[PDB]
Amino acid sequence: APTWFYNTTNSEKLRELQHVLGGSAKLGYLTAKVTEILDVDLETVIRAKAIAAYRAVRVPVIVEHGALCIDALNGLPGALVKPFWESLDTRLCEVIPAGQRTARARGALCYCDGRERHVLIEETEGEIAPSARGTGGFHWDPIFIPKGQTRTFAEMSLDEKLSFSPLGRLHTRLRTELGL
Amino acid sequence: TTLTLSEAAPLLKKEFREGRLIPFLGAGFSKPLKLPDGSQLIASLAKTLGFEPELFDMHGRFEQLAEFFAISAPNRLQRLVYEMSLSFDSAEAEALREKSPMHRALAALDWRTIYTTNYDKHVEGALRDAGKQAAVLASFADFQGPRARDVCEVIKFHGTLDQPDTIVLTESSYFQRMALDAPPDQRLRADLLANSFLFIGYSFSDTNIRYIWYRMNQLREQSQLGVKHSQARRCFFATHGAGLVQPDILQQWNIDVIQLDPTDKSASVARLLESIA
Amino acid sequence: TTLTLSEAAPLLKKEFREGRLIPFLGAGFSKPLKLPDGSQLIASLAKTLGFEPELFDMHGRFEQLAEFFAISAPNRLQRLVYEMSLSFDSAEAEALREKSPMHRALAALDWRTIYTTNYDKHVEGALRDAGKQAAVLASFADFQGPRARDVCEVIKFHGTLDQPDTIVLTESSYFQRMALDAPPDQRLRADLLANSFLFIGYSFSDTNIRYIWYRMNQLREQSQLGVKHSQARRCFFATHGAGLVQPDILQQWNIDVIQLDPTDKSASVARLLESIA
Amino acid sequence: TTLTLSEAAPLLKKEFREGRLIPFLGAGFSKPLKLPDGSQLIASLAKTLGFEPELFDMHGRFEQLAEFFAISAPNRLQRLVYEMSLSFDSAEAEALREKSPMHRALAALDWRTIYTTNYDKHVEGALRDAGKQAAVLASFADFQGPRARDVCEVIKFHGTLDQPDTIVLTESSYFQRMALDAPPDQRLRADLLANSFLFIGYSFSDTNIRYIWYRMNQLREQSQLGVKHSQARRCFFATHGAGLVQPDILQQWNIDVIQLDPTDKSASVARLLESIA
Amino acid sequence: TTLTLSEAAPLLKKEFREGRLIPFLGAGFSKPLKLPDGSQLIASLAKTLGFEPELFDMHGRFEQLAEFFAISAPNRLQRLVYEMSLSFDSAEAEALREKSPMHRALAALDWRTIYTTNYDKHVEGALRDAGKQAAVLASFADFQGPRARDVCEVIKFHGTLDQPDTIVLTESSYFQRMALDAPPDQRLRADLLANSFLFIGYSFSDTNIRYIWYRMNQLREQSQLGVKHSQARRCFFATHGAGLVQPDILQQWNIDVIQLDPTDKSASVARLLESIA
Amino acid sequence: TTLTLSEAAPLLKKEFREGRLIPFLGAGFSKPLKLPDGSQLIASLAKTLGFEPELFDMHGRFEQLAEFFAISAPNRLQRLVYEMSLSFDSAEAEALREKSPMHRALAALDWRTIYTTNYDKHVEGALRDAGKQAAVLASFADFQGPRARDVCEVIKFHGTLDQPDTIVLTESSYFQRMALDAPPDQRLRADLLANSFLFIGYSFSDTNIRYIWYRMNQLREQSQLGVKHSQARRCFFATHGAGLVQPDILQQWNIDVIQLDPTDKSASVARLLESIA
Amino acid sequence: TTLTLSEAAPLLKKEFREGRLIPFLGAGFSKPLKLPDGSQLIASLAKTLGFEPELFDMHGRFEQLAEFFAISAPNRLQRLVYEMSLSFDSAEAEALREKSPMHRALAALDWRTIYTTNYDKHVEGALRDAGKQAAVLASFADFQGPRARDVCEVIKFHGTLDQPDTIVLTESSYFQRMALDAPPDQRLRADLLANSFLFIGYSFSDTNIRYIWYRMNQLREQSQLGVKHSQARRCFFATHGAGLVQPDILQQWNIDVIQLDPTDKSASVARLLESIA
Ligand SMILES: O=c1nc[nH]c2c1ncn2[C@H]1C[C@H](O)[C@@H](COP(=O)(O)OP(=O)(O)OP(=O)(O)O)O1
Ligand SMILES: [Zn+2]
Repeated sequence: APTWFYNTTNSEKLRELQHVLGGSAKLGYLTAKVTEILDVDLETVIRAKAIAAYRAVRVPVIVEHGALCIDALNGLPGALVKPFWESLDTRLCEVIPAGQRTARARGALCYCDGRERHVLIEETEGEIAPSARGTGGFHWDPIFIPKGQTRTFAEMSLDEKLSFSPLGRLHTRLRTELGL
Repeated sequence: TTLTLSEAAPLLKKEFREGRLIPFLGAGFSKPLKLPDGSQLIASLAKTLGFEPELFDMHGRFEQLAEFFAISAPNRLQRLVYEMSLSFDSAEAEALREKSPMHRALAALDWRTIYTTNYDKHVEGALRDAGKQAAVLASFADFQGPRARDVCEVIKFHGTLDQPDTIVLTESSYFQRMALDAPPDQRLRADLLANSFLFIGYSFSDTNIRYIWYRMNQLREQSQLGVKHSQARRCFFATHGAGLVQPDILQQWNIDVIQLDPTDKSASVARLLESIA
Repeated sequence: TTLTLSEAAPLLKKEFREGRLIPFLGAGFSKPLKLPDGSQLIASLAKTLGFEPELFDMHGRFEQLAEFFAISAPNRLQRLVYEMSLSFDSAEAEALREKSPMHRALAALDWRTIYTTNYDKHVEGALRDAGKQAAVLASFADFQGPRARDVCEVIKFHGTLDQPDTIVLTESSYFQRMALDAPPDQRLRADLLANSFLFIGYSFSDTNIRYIWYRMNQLREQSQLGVKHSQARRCFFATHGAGLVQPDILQQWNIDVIQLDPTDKSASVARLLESIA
Repeated sequence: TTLTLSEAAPLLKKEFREGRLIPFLGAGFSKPLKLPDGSQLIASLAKTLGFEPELFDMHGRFEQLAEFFAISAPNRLQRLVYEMSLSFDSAEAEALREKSPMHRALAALDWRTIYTTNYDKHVEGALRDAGKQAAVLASFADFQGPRARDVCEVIKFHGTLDQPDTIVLTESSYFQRMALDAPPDQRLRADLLANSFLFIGYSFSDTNIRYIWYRMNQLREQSQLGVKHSQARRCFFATHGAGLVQPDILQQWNIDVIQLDPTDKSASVARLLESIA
Repeated sequence: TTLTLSEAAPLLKKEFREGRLIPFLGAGFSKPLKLPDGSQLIASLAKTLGFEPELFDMHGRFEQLAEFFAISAPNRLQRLVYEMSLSFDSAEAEALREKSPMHRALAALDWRTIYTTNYDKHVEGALRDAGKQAAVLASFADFQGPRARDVCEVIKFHGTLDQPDTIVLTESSYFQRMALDAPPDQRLRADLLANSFLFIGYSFSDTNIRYIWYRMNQLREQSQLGVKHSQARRCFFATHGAGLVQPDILQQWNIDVIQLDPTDKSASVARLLESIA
Repeated sequence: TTLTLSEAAPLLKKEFREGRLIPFLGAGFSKPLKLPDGSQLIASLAKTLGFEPELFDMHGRFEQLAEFFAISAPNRLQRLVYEMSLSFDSAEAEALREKSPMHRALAALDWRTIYTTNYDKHVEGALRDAGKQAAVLASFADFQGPRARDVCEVIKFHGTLDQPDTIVLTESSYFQRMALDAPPDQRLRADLLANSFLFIGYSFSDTNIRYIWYRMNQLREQSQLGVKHSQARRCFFATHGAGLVQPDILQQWNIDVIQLDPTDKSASVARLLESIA
Repeated sequence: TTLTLSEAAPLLKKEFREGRLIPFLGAGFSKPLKLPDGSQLIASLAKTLGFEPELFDMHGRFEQLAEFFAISAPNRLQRLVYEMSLSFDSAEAEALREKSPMHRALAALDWRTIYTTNYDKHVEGALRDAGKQAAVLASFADFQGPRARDVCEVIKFHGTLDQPDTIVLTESSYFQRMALDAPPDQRLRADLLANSFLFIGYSFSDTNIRYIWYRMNQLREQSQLGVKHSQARRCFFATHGAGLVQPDILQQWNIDVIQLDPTDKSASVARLLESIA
């Protein structure tokens, strides 16, 4: 039986974390739906998301929340990235001026055992594409190009995306600190 | 600090073959029958009173919101029992009960006493489905009534829907049971003197259940037994989602926690009841 | 459905000039002294145990989290009393207590009995500030000890910090008081037979206080008084923020709610105590 | 091993001037009024039932013979109360009560609480004879009724003849008082926490009086006081004819025996009540 | 016949760099924190009992006057611990403790064991002020509790205020420690087998401390060592005002006296603790 | 709170005719023989050492000043014993001993065991004056030596002058007796198990006498006798000038104080010993 | 009911990395060095006295047969120590000690204190073989002697062959250690207050070892800890062949039994000491 449970309602995040942390027999999976607080800071939202997901499932839980801070929007959306891609789908490439396309793709894991909340944060420098390209992946992957690379997260496979994305450095930190 | 399923299985076989294991079934045992738990009742009481169900929840505890419901109008509690009877003991809840793996695994064992705190005929009804016969005991007239010789006695600890005077739901009915003078209270305290219990689908939120296990330790500590002998007769608490505080409170009362797999709640309970056989 | 301050003022004058009004003071009465209420204690117990204070709160009720604290290590409850003594009865809490308008207005009246459920010397200390003298009664040895002739007896209902065996904080200590056999329990039930009470700064969250007012109605209903005469002797519940459910539960127990102005909590209480004079 | 009158007189002055002495009056206190004691009632119940009074006495105790009387016919207990009222509170018993030296010496002192176990208005009637005013408290409606400010409260512990539902005479009424839940029971147990009692004309034959003094020692022994401090607050038992067993049983319960002169029973009691002044 | 500060400084450096020097701190070490010594406690106990402080002093020794205080009334010792906790460990005694030069010079050294006979958190609190961490050991549960790996263990030899059962103040508690069976007694006698001690602010007035150094010489004399080798391991006794008799009594027990400058008591101690570094 | 001479006289006759009363004689019993008490010895030790007798007294207690004397020079303690023998047992102290009314009244009774803590042959010498014969037991060789059949055994508890190794005067000799292993210690603790003692002319200043009566209560309290039966066997303490603290300390140890008339010390003791006959 | 090697291995790692695990080594730890145990000594003492070794064994216990040997002739015990020195610490026992896997696995760990009850230099000699340095402490002069700063102290609990006065072998030497006053006794009782022990190659047959663990529970039971907290600090008893009675006696004293594989005694111990690393 598992001792840690990764809670997400997003079935595309589920197949990413099962691609690397899938063979760990100490990790289970839950699908409880939580409501995030209104703040652009990633550290504040992921810390209030774990206390709201432990209250739902009542087991040691691991939650995940991201950020897409943009220099042209002075850090917006930040942790408000979920309603931007709902509203501005590929017009988000158009509302940003050409010449200052730089942005940061941040991502955070927070595991709560019922007594303590520990936040792990990784981060990837990049720049917003001039137009959306690529088919693979999911939300905002056709618009983000990492630094040095020419391609998007959508144009790369799942092994190649996790060699650039924040989750590929968060697998090893979550496995080491939890013994998965 | 917590038993698993394979660790607790030889401990439950020993108490069952000696005839000293008694199941205690809660509201989570009728959850696969699509019945309300203690939270969906309050969502239904708030709709009748004109409350939003999230605003009604923050004015008091479960006992106190039902006390407020019962005194809102005359005959308001009688209507609730009628509505609960039509919903809890409906024919589609009967049909989900024969194909339920927990109720089949419960009735496959040859119990002698079963305690429940839920108002539905789905624990004795599970015994009728397996060809066995049961005897519901809820009031004083049931205990003095005629039974057969060797029949599993199902003790409806909080009452039955066909005897609406026995239902304890409001706060005043929980305070009336603090005297421990009701016939289900007197039968429970005498069975607790000699038997191990198995809590399935029940969470210790009732302050009269916790008060009975409190006062069994006042007999246990005053009897001045050793460290070895006062810890010999244990009770078992099967729960998917016990927190961090409640398992250590119950270690005082010789209650061990059996951690079940929370991914599938119904199959984890059914494998526990099949491991006793 | 709820008394205001000017409506309840002639009702409190009549019971006070007959000598049949007794104050009952809670944890909100020591809130202007910058002391913890029942929530800031749990935030301090969670820091010692290594919990975050928001995660520790969702594992049980107030009685159950203090029971978990006291059994975490040996002598863990003794340390809490020592720490509370340093922070509740400190010299800067003494200095805030002479200039507090509630404690001045309380001591200006010539009471004979005061009940409190908080562990601090700021209710009898308010009487010493006004030149009056008080008599703290908490344990069996205090009731049989010598007092003076006509001195206000302050009944520490939940215990005092200078007698750490009398403090009821954990869940096992609340269950020990359910027998209603302690000397503060026996004195309360006899004063409730003949006197009106005034609840100031107290919220009915203790299940042993609510159980005493429950069993006074079992004497009231069995005595078969009329509609007029069973509703004659009332108790009063001054509260800024009572909800929608709790005032109707307490109407059963002859407890009327006095709505105070929630903009300034300290001045609303002080105008109530000055209206009794 | 037994106090005399001159030895116990400074001990009773000290408790009286502190306001912590309460008289407890029995059936022997109304013996100079030519009233029946517990034996001449049974001689009168045997005449109604058709028994010889010596044969009726050997079939059970006092509680059990009155239980047999009350169930012999319908309305048989109501008739007894009516007959007792005409005989106990008659006008010639009133006339013997002003010239009685015990009732004059009792009313000369400024008591605050008097307990009696006899069904007659001759203890509060003695206070009305001396110009003082009394307040009879027997039922729940009396405790919540209006009194004056500083008036001696006469607690009719076993009931009054003008409220026939409060009279405890039969065995079933003594068993109903074993729960210690009646309003005279709750008032007695709280006064026993803080006061010395003086038993005059009473013999400990009631198993509910002896059970109250039993459970005050369970508070006294569990509080773990010393040898010196647990023996400090005494009660006093004035009796002409205590045997050899009963004074040593009551030493357990901090009850000292005052030996009165058995040649003249009325004058020995009157000199005790005059020595308190 | 008595060491000075400069003579004893190289003797204390040698035992400290070998890790075989242990401080023993008395009531005079908390004198710059404006706390009572053994004489101002008795002046405070005499005020409670109704004595004049000069008349109360001539009826017995320090152990015997506190024994008389504790048996004057029930719960009289518990109140003293509560009062001492609020006066000894107050916030203004904390503020005098960071700017005290003795407590800074004590915590600057890297000790491993510190013994104290005073009831205050100002010796381990001095170690917390310097960024170091300490471990208070007073009762049996502290010795078996978890500590860290290399942390200075502060042995509260006479007890701590947060564990009121460990405080030895009365005469009966000193006689209970004559068996040398308490966990601080057993730890002291094993550390005395191998280590030099430094007595600072302590005067040998406790007859259980003097009895431990007595029975170490009964091991020393029975082992039949020479004149040279039995005098090798010394203990040190820093005192401003030792008399003419007491330094020669302690030469029997291998205790050397370090004469400090009596003009400024606090600066003389601080220069001794800085000379060890 | 203190027995007089006429009150204690029938209590001492009962224990004497049962053979269960044993006298314990102190230094005040040899005061009419013009001998030094514990203060005039120290005035004589200060003259030898070159001290003024008022300055020598303020450097330590009685045990500690004699320890300082014995280590001032070699053979200094032996000289003191020789000097004491010439002064205490002189021929003019013999002549004052036949005409002493206390020593005549002591020897007139037929004792079986007498304990003394003074170094003089005036207690067994009083028995030789009355024609009786005594047996001095001080060392191990005396207990195993031959006696006669029924002869009063005088136990020199602190030693005798004709056996100078048995004298306990210095502090190191009192610490050697804290093990309670000496033959007078073992004989005292067995006689205390079964007999009442009468302390005459002795003040409880020896911390080894007080420690023996301490540890008899540790047997008394652990045996869990009642309040009545643990207080049955008393000891008696005849003293002209006991203070206000010491009689209440000794009530713990079942020691009652007999107040003698302080105007004439010798005649008050003699009337006590004649009242036993 | 008995730990295995893999179960006890994480329990021993936790106590070792905290520095709170101390080995206790017996006579079975020197069995692979071809040395006598407690039975082959008696076979050698019987040859000297002229007994057959099977007839000499049935006249008393091990302590009593060595007491009979030592008093058979003058200087008979001195010769035994000389003979044991030649055979226990011989050069061929040194050569078996470097290639012994138990002594290599013992010295590979970084201990701070090791207790032994055998008279041979093969426990500190194992530490010298691994390049480490040890400090043998057997007598009073060793504890007060100079050591280095951080060196494993080997406590020869029963004595060493190079100090023949410290060897306890005869019955009179075991009775002299019942006072628990020797320097190895005082050091053991203070280390037992705070540390877990690991008994390797030792069987509890010494009545002074069993008496020390007896009196640690008298401190444990009088401290009134809970069921959970009094069972927290355990000791460990590695034994190939413990019977059926002795493991249940030692559960009283918080001693758990580690069952080792009895087929190869030396390899089972070595795998235990390697699992701690
Ligand atoms: O690494 C990523 N690579 C591509 N897209 C990502 C990533 N990480 C988040 N995203 C998208 C998903 C979602 O549209 C939004 C985060 O919002 P988020 O609240 O976490 O998604 P959710 O509520 O549907 O699932 P969950 O219950 O786990 O929070 O940005
Ligand atoms: Zn989301």
